[PDB]
Amino acid sequence: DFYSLIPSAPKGRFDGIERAHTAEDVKRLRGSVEIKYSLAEMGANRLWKLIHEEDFVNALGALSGNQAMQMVRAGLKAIYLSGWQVAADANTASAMYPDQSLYPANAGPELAKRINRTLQRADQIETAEGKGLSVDTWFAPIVADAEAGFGGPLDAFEIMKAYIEAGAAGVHFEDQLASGKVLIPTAAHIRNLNAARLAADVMGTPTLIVARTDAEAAKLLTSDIDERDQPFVDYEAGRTAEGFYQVKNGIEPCIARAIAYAPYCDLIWMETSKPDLAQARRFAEAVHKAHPGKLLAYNCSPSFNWKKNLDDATIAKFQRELGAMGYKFQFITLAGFHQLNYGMFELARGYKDRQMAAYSELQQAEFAAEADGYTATKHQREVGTGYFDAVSLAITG
Amino acid sequence: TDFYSLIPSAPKGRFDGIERAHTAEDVKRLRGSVEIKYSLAEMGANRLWKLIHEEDFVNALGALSGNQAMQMVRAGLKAIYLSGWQVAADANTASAMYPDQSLYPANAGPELAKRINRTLQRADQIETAEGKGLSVDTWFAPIVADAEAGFGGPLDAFEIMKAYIEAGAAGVHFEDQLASGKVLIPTAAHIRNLNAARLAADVMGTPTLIVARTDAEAAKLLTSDIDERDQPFVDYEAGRTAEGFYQVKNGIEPCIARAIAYAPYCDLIWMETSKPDLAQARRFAEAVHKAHPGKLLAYNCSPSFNWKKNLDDATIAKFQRELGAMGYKFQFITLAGFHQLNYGMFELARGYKDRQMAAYSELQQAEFAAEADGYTATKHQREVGTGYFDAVSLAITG
Amino acid sequence: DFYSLIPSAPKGRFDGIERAHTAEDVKRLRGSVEIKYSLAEMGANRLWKLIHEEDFVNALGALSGNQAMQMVRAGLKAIYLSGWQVAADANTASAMYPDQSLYPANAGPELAKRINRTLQRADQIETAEGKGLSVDTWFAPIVADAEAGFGGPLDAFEIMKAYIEAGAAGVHFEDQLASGKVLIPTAAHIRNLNAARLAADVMGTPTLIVARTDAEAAKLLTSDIDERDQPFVDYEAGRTAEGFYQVKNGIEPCIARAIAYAPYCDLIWMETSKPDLAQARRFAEAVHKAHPGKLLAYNCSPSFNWKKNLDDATIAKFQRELGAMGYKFQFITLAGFHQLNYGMFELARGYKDRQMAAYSELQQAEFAAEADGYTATKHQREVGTGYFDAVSLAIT
Amino acid sequence: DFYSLIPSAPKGRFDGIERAHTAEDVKRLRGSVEIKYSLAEMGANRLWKLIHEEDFVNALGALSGNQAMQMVRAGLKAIYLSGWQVAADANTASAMYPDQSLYPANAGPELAKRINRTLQRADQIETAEGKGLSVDTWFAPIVADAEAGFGGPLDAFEIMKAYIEAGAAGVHFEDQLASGGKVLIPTAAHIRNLNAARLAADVMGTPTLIVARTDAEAAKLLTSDIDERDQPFVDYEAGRTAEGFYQVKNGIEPCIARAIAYAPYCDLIWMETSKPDLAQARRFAEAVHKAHPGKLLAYNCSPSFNWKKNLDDATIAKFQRELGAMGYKFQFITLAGFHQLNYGMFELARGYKDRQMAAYSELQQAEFAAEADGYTATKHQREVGTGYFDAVSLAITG
Repeated sequence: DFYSLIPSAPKGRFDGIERAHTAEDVKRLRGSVEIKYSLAEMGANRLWKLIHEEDFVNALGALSGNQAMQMVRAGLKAIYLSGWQVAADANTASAMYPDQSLYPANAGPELAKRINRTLQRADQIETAEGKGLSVDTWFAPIVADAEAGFGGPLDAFEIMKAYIEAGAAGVHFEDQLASGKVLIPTAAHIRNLNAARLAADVMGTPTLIVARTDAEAAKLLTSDIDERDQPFVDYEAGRTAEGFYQVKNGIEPCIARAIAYAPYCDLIWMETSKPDLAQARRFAEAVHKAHPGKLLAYNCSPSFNWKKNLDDATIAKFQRELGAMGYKFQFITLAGFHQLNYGMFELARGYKDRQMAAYSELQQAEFAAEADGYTATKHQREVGTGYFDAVSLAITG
Repeated sequence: TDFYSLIPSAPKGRFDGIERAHTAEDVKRLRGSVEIKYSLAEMGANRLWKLIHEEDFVNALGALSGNQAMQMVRAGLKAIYLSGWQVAADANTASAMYPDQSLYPANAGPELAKRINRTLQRADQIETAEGKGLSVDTWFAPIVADAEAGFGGPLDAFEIMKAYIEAGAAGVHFEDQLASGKVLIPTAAHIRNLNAARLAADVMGTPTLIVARTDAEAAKLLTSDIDERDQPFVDYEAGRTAEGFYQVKNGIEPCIARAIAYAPYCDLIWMETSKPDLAQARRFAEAVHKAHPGKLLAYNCSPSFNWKKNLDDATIAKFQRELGAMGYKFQFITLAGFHQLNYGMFELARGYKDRQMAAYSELQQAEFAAEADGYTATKHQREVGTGYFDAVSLAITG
Repeated sequence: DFYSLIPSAPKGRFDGIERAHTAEDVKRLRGSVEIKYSLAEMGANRLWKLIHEEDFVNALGALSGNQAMQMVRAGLKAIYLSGWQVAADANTASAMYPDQSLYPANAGPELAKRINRTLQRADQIETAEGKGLSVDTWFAPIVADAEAGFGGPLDAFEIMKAYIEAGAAGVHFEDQLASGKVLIPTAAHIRNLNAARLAADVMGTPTLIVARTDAEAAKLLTSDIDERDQPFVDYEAGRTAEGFYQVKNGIEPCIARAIAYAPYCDLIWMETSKPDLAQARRFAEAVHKAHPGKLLAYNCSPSFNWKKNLDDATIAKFQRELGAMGYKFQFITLAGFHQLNYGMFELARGYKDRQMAAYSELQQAEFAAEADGYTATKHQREVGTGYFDAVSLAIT
Repeated sequence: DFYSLIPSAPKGRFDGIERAHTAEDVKRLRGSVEIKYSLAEMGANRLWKLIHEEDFVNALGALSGNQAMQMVRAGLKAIYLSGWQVAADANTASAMYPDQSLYPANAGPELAKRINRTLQRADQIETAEGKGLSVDTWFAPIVADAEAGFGGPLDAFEIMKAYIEAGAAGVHFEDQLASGGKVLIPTAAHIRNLNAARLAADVMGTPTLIVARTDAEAAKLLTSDIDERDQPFVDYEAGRTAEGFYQVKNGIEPCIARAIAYAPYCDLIWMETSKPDLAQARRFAEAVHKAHPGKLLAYNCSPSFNWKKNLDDATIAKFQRELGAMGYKFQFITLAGFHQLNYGMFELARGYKDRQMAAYSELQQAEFAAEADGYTATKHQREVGTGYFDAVSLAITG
């Protein structure tokens, strides 16, 4: 009956998915006209295929259309769009921000739109050349950061709709207040999740919803109104000057919240500062007890000192291991940011020292990378000169 | 001293050898009734003027983003280049990937300048809040920005110049091609564009630098033969193309002719070159200097030129200092940010596909290694201003 | 063939239309994936329907989504989007501009997008209330100004696509180099028209193309290269100081240009600052001689002093008469600008004079208009408060 | 020491104003470089002058630069910028919204910039014509809606800085969680927001006015009872709702309490009200002045309130004049632009559907008739800068 309102949804896309609202609600609220969202449709269905067919899907956080394109060119199957990086350097306020939802709510979707436009141009370049594609598809699904929705359920409703028009495949939402960390009631985050599903239903796309819990670390809670949160409340503490409740953090409230969110999302993600295969299994097992086979997601922290804290062999198997535990979507949130910043610092350092010699090093690196499939050395082609040549050529009589 | 009167922040000798088509009285008519200050435009302009009259040369890289620009300034570079090609490539207001014509909206350039300056501003705020002084000479390295052909006629050039000033660009370049090989405009048409940009600078009250660029080295076409200075270069024996364009002889001769013609009307002169040649650069420099002695010159180091194959390590190594000695005081690699961004992500992504976390660890380790040489972005919260905003939060709560 | 590549095109949509490019050219340049553009299809098809079935379609230039919404609510069947107004009060440089394509080239499509979102919201409000729509449709087709395409053929390609993505139904292109008026060669404007058509084909939508000529008043021409323009050049004069050619303006070059442009557009428009049924007739009849039944468009000048220059009977019948001659799309370009500025000047004048009394005058006027279909007095409902109440209720 | 940080602040600007942060906090937090913000300086200072000099300063909600232009032209001395209107027809999400802080934080400052740019042009036009200005100043002060600050103190800190860069003169902040009816935040949470605003203005080094708004009149909910200043109004019998909100008693009493609490932390106080009543405004005015004598107040004249039905024409006629005597110095109609725009276009469109060119001719004759009262928009292309840009062209060419 919902499969009817969402034409492109594959069979059993909504297995085990509960909704607060009805099919009649969707029809009341969708408008009288059918508008299509092709990339959102394709991306979401490709993401659904991938997470069920692959060992696991790993992604990196892209700061620009160009970064995303290179990711896809290199053979990655999905793209991650990070809020931290949006705040850092890809931003509608045009400012550098800390990760606190400081930028305007339209900034994520705007990046997703940019990414898709670069992928579209890459697709057009190769299609015009007529030798076939050099990747499986240029439209690798985008999974994107919606933060806490930027307000209440309607803000989450709006931010979901915007990601859909931009052409994102999946979108994640977290149970912190945004402003260390402060949690909102379980009930409250289920409200946001439901808004996001309603938005998707209303757009007629089977967009993926990721639920994120920030309960591992958060020692604060807005309100004890929800009976499910009360076991973690240190009532004897008691409230803070801001009126927040003091809370018991760790894996146990993460498990309880994940279990509560499971019917309302397509993947579950426990935010973790400290990568640990044993904790990962712990969490996975607990969740699978109450919801067997539930798709899980995992952030591989960019600030964790990988080599210091784990042996090389464990680093090498980390993602393979996570996948076999049921973490089907894995990503490094700040990969683009680190890569961009490091690369240019080293380019700019050597250019101060030895000028044109520094750049020659870069160029020779690029040339060597061609055998591996790097093409951006042919920079005019990369950007679509030969594509617009052909356009000019077709226009002429 | 009437133009010095109107641009308060101009240093002594700023407008020496510079001719204007308008009067100071024209400025006062077109200025509005209210003085509006553009601090970053002033500061960038005066710091750029100073640097090009003191360093043996100022070199710059083309920055695709604010973070890229920051690392440039942190690394010790003194100026930032903002490339039109790169804007079209990965940073425009149509959110599209474009080839290098002028397909993107005219505001795209000035919007990047503003982005770049806002990043620098934040890096400055962070270090100022830490209270131990700056790790750089200044976070606000002057920005020299591509305006293409001005996006139409002299009024479009007027407008983009103003937009760049409000964004806090220090210098802006203008080229004598149509945008539609390359098709030049008449010499006089391009002088009109440069005058538009100076009237814009004068109306805003800023000593903003104006770079004139000539595309005559490679261009075989010219819109109109109306200008008697361009007439010698026309092959009237062709005669005109289906589009009505005139065939023209390219090379160094027309670059010299135009450059000398453009000289009284700009601050720096630039000949677009595809094949870097110290001898051909010496030619152009000398020829221009006979007509205009000590004239500031700019030079583009082609990113596509295969440096290793065409030159020797010694020639490559000396290349930039060689040009500085000739009088090429501003040198830049246009597409450096593009090549770095793209190469870096392809290699990381390739490695991450092959061996997942092992590939990230390698990048991470390289970052740690780089901290000795002055890299700080490994402390990612700090780079981005959370320590600054922590301080902001404390101050509000007493 | 081309109907295969533009799936929503009605039959005979491209009767009489020529193209420089092949169906094969489209396949190569459109990419490997099928991306749909619902609003652009629906707009294009409704407009095509309207201009063939109504006596004439008339429209006013909208400056904002609200303005557009009131047009549709009042019962107008199409919306005009004016470049002059974009320059004036609604561009992406956030500045007030004269009409010389000074603003960034994304500004028009950006407005088109605003208008379509407002109309979408208006449609959601009524759909959620569940009592049917108060209009035939909220998605009145938008005809939009692409100016001179903002450069060359590739610039025109780009702006056409952007308008299609925005949901525009038709787009107009003019043979001037705004960059008084200076014309481009006949063949150069044909190149622009062709680029716009390839953009439509590549996007897979049957978007309407209007060819505008500025030849009535223009006395300058970039180049005499095109033999079709040479009969109008005044070679004695000869060239101006910036290298332009001097041209005999008037209806004759308009006719020649219209006739040459005709196979490459869906509507032809002769730009005029002086509204005149006799001239409108001469143009139409000459064009139909070479191209029977060719759809035409007419701008009804806002600057022209209607009352002083024409009698009331003519003013009253003007659009009706134009319709009968074959002018099936008619608009007033700056209608929104004039309404907006007059309305606020007068409100602000009373408010300075007698404060709250003046607003009450406005408020009462609004209540009176409720009989004719005005709803914005219930301002909360108008903006979507009831729609979002229902959304909230659904979530909980 | 604070006056030293705000160079343009007139003497006695911050009398009776308290701050949580120190002058040293400001110095640490403002970066190492002085950036000026001229329109924000002029606008604030001018606003400050008008509210102390005029009997009262009234304003209308502008939806666009052109609307603001006509207000100034018609003789109005300030401009109000409505958050509701931004949600309606002028935001950066390019969508129509109810006002529940749904549009991106971006949008208000963007409108403020649009308006100031329109006014500059209007000023440029008249200055170029060299016959004096037809107004006291084209740069009428803008007072703008920041809503609930779009989050916490840092969001409020940021939107304040964005409004300053855009050149707003004053900025209001409300004690609701726009994010049953309205929901209030604790008294302490709002004072936090107001302080972040003051800090922002201080860090920018401008004397921007801060307006505190209370929504306690109609608000029947509160996020937390943590602040003992709010506990007198809690209905503890109720008790909490499913979102965990406390139920509260609304009206003039909590408005007075909150107003008094807010008074040291802002420049003007505004009690939001949906029922305009002179006696209640007298009530509120008196109560606040008892604790803070001669405190500047602001008043919103509800556009939704059916005025003619509910009051008599003499009361209507005198309403604003009476409030001004009570100490309501800044008064405004939030949605004036919206109602004018929508009414005008509906009626024009109605007439056009019925009688085509006859309807338009009627408008045009009205405009001609209005020329005697200072209306100039019939002159069409002058209004927009055609004459101005012709003069620029002339300076460049001939």
